[PDB]
Amino acid sequence: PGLQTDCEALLSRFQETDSVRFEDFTELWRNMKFGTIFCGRMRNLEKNMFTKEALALAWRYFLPPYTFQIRVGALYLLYGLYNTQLCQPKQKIRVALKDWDEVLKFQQDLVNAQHFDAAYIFRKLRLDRAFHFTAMPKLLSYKDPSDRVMKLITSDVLEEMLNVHDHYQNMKHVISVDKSKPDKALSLIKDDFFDNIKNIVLEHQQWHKDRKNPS
Amino acid sequence: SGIVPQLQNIVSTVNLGCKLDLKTIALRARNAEYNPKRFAAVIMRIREPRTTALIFSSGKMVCTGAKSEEQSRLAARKYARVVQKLGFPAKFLDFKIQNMVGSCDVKFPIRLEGLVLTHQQFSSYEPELFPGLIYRMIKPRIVLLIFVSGKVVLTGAKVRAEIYEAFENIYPILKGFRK
Amino acid sequence: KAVELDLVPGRSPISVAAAAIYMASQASAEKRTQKEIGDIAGVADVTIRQSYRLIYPRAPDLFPTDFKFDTPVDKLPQL
Amino acid sequence: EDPETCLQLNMVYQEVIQEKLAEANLLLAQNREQQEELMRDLAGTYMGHFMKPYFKDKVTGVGPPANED
Amino acid sequence: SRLQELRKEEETLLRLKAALHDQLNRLKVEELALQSMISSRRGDEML
Repeated sequence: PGLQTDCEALLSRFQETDSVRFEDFTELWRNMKFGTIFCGRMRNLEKNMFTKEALALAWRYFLPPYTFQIRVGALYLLYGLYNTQLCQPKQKIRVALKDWDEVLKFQQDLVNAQHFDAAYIFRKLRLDRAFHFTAMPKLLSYKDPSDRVMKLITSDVLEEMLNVHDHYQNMKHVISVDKSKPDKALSLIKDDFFDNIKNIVLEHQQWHKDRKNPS
Repeated sequence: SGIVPQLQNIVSTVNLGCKLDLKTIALRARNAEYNPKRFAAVIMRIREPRTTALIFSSGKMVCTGAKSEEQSRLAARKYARVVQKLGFPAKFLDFKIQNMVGSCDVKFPIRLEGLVLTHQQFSSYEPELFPGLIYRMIKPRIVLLIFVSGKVVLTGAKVRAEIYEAFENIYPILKGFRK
Repeated sequence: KAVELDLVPGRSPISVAAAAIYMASQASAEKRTQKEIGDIAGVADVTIRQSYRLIYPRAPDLFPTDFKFDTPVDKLPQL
Repeated sequence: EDPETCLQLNMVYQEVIQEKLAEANLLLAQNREQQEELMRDLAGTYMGHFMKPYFKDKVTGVGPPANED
Repeated sequence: SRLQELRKEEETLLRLKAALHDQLNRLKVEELALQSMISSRRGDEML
């Protein structure tokens, strides 16, 4: 009933600061006053139902393809929520088998990437046993995207391309008898291929821009 | 070419040379049907050649549904012996084929509009009547139903060689319009 | 564009047009139901549904570039 | 000095670019698997079809015969 | 929305694969040229 809105608002406010410091999250929590998000007259059933839903929401936010900043924000969100309930049986987080296999290497990277704040948050959430390890997610009866383009073309990718291109240029300058006569059958390589890839990626990005740009 | 058309249906006729009662045949034949209020003939189906014979009071029979010239003749002879057994002087006169439907697939979707614009004098393609193009070949008089999936249904023939000739003629013309 | 892209092969041109009108109608303020478009087009709403379902996947490509979407192409009606 | 260096350098370049295709084709296979999953979602019983006659026929609508129990 | 994002990524990676496959085809043409030239050159000292 609108909880998704405030959760997304907190996630956005956190990813805008571009922080992994749980102190910024604590300040955003104190400002948005999430200490009240559960507070209110509920008997027991609406209470734990809404808590279940909020935890499931924060978890599904935690998963890919959401951004690393968004993922760490959702992790801090899960931490705050689960650690802030009113029901005596602190509802657990529903964790799948498929998603656990990736949360493993995500925690490993967090340790590796010197993000010890989120790493300690996750180790704590495991230590207090906040996880119900289910088979299929939630139950069973009856977005901030991750662009593949940047996975294909990076600044490092284009940089390596241009390095090897200039290397091949300087090398085909030398390997022949002279430096000024390239054979007709030895001039086919495009020197603008790098430029063509830049053009493709920039036209895609400006397409996305005018997609978000209204008119 | 490379694709041979598979026959699917063969309408042949035969003359028994003796008038019949349809009531008698219908009441005394195994798999006969006869409702004169809807059609004046006896519809006798048999399983092994899997054929449907229409038998008429005049003594003329038409065997449809067999997928071979020999098979059609054999089904006709079966129905002839059947009528002979029911107490009539059946005979076997001018057994003559009258149609052979063939069907084949060329394995590529075709652009119809190109074809109808190319052979407007032949093709009659109206997708709000029948979603296939109808190419009326002239050298052999065979009507070819051509569809967007590549299925070609040749019909109107009088011998297998005619379907083969017609399909070989029509093959490159379709090859030219592979979508 | 749908015919050129061959997204509706073998479909009757009236069925394609009715589906296109439904797609364009649903993407603008003036929204018409399948029954409304079928009555004028003479096409059963089932036929409009089938033709529309074939061109729905590539909806953004078919629409004109300078089209003001009252309803975003992403939120086009489920069918 | 000798094309042999050209041979080995082109071998290593082909190796790296082929590894790039390996990764890219795995991505393509994953994307096509996702597309197939979405199509089957479009092509995906109601728990009403599993009431008292839980074993309904496909050529008919009647269930199994009554049980000796 | 996810469908269109996935399909555009699919087209992106198809175009990248097409370009790189042209690259490999021309690279293998160069490789065959190298093989022929090295055979011819090494044939000059076997005399």
